[PDB]
Amino acid sequence: GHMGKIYAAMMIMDYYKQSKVKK
Amino acid sequence: LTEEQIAEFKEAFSLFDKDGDGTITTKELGTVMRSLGQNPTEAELQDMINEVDADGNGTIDFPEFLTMMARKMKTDSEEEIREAFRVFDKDGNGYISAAELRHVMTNLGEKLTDEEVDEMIREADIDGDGQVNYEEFVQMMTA
Ligand SMILES: [Ca+2]
Ligand SMILES: [Ca+2]
Ligand SMILES: [Ca+2]
Ligand SMILES: [Ca+2]
Repeated sequence: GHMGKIYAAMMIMDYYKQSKVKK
Repeated sequence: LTEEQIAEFKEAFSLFDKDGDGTITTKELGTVMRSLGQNPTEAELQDMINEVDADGNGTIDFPEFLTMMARKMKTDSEEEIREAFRVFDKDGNGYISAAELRHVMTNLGEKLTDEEVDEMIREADIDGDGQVNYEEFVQMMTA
């Protein structure tokens, strides 16, 4: 538990990174 | 789906939804990024949202956010998790303490509770030494 924000920050970082790759 | 996960999905959304209107704007996204040490352009924030904005209204709601959380790490996470370990393990002795976990949560915005900080340590702690080593962390993050 209380891992949500940790998961989200991990997620978003890889998102932003996967954003840049994708265009 | 557990009530536990629902719990975690709500926390995760509330990292971005800073005013709690129930939607994530580019501004909120940009805010979260900046606190994570990044500086995305306005186009990038739009792009991140538009990947997942099913109704095309320029923001992200709860179920659209669920889609964000559901897309896999899935081949380059090992390095991302190694990096994450480094930020958590501030004094770099190879073990994440309660006090170091607390700092991270804070930096993520949480400022309560201590028992819950211990609880988090306790759950990730396989060997029982009271702290989180690299392998224990790996599993805490692939859970
Ligand atoms: Ca909002
Ligand atoms: Ca939307
Ligand atoms: Ca340490
Ligand atoms: Ca341990």
